[PDB]
Amino acid sequence: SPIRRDAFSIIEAEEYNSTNSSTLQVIGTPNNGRGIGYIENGNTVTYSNIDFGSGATGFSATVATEVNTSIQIRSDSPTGTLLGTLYVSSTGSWNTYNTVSTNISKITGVHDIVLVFSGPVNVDNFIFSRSS
Ligand SMILES: O[C@@H]1[C@@H](O)[C@H](O[C@@H]2CO[C@@H](O[C@@H]3CO[C@@H](O[C@@H]4CO[C@@H](O)[C@H](O)[C@H]4O)[C@H](O)[C@H]3O)[C@H](O)[C@H]2O)OC[C@H]1O
Ligand SMILES: [Ca+2]
Ligand code: NA
Repeated sequence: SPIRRDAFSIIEAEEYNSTNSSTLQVIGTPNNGRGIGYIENGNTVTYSNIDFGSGATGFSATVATEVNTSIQIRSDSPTGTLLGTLYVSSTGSWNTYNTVSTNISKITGVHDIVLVFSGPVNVDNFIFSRSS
């Protein structure tokens, strides 16, 4: 998976750098994309060296799930700064994807990003939004 990435271009969830998960799989999506799934509560997924430049204050992800779930966005490590939490309610099926966004605290410079999952969700991709 790439050693570094730009916060303001699509990041593919399946191109993660490390995970604690023993269940996570790379899955297909309806339009022959890929994502991650078979995620459980407590699972973390790390993406290395994301460059936020002069700042990001939002997070958007394209996700599918049948259960209300939440995803913490942390900087640097699983115990690093909580940037925000994305609350995801059911999208209607494991294959019905929805872009869902949340606010985060302004982050600048280069940081690993850790997604922390409270339960099952399929994730295709994500991207950050620049501060104003
Ligand atoms: O070609 C594409 C197929 O690859 C794709 O397959 C889908 C792959 O993802 C699957 O999503 C799974 C569904 O099960 C979830 O686990 C459930 C979580 O809740 C629990 O209560 C329950 O016991 C578990 O079974 C898992 O988290 C999730 O990733 C999806 O079902 C497949 O259809 O489909 C699109 C094709 O074009
Ligand atoms: Ca993807
Ligand atoms: Na394992």
